[PDB]
Amino acid sequence: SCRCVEQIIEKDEGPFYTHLGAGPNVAAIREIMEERFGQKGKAIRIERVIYTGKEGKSSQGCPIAKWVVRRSSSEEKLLCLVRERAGHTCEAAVIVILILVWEGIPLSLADKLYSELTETLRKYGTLTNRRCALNEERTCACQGLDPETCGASFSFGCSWSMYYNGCKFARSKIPRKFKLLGDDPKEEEKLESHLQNLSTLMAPTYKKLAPDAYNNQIEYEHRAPECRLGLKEGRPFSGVTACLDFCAHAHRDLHNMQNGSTLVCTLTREDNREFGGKPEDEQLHVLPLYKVSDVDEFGSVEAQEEKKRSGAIQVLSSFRRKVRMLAEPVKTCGSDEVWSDSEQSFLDPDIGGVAVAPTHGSILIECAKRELHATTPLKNPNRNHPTRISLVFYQHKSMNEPKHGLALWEAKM
DNA sequence: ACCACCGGTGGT
DNA sequence: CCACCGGTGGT
Ligand SMILES: O=C(O)CNC(=O)C(=O)O
Ligand SMILES: [Cl-]
Ligand SMILES: [Fe+3]
Ligand SMILES: [Zn+2]
Ligand SMILES: [Zn+2]
Ligand SMILES: [Zn+2]
Repeated sequence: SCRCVEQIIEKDEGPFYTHLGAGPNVAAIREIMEERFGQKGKAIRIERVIYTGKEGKSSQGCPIAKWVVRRSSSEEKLLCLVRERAGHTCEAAVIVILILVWEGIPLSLADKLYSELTETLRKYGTLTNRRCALNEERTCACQGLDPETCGASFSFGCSWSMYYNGCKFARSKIPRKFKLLGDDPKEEEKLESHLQNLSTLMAPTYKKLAPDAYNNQIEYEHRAPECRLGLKEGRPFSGVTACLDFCAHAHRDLHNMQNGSTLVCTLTREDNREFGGKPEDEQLHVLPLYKVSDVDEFGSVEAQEEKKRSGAIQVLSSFRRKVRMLAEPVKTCGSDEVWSDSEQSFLDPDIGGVAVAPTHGSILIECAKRELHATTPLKNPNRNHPTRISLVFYQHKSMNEPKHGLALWEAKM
């Protein structure tokens, strides 16, 4: 690993990593995933996706899907997207780039988190501004224009800071990982309890399904316990962000730790909680640099055509829709109605845009640090009653010092 | 190079 | 409100 080519050119074959899983061929991946998940056959679904490196986006630079991978039946339990690396014959020729557990957390818990997080964050949440909230031009209105109701991200836990080259709480006597508006310890305590319990629950699923990435993220658990979430032995997570009707424009999460992954737990509005329902709107998670294969897991063309006809792979067509654009770009540190369309993305077969439609209670695992990814904008974003909430669990780089890096920073001053 | 980032504290 | 801390991938 590796002599297939003299140079691994990642802009040609895609980013190379094996910590979600890797093998000589697709069959080897099924064996790995069958072993990990504890079931065989129909319970596991593998889709081959192809890295094209050409980004699907609207004429305004905002996220679009060209294909949607949807849960095929209630019998399908685990979805894995795999990349067969262009021109490789070695033991890591095929790598796993996304794992989706459809039935991730109990539905009663997912129902409750959706209510409680919506209510808490609408009343007390302080929003976190991120780069990926806007397009390149900084002029789109994908989140909505009503500041009371627009899509938003709320970040909790620990985060890396360039100022300390370590945890942002380096100088905080009593850090509040779950800081809400004002100073209401009781509401923060409730929110902490929800997210800590969820961290605790998701850790063993992470270990089960992506053991190498998991084991990477727990290597320094005992050195930096204050920079970890979770209430039981085994604490891979450090930060968590709640995204409510939030359109994440194409991005990578660049200060996530090397060789780790992100877990996304999805909660949906009450009209999208039944298999085979037709919700009024939905949000998709998109890999803009990939296209779907002409062939299914096992190499059949016909089987892939079956899936396209059944809607297990939804082939989308281009749109031409009215959208808002701000008169001034949003800064660092009025609006007009414009035409937005996706026609150019659909004319080129090699422009990417593979989406998955995560369901209520599902858990998605991907290397967000390395893979370009995005979420689609809602028709009418409303964080007071969101179409989708994502809870995104991660660990940043350089979060391996005790007490949020207090001692190390003191040594510096 | 060079932009822009899932920021918090202490003192006016 | 303000000054104070300044690491890097993508391009
Ligand atoms: O919500 C999702 O599915 C994707 N979220 C992100 O990529 C993010 O918050 O960085
Ligand atoms: Cl990641
Ligand atoms: Fe992301
Ligand atoms: Zn946009
Ligand atoms: Zn090779
Ligand atoms: Zn910390």
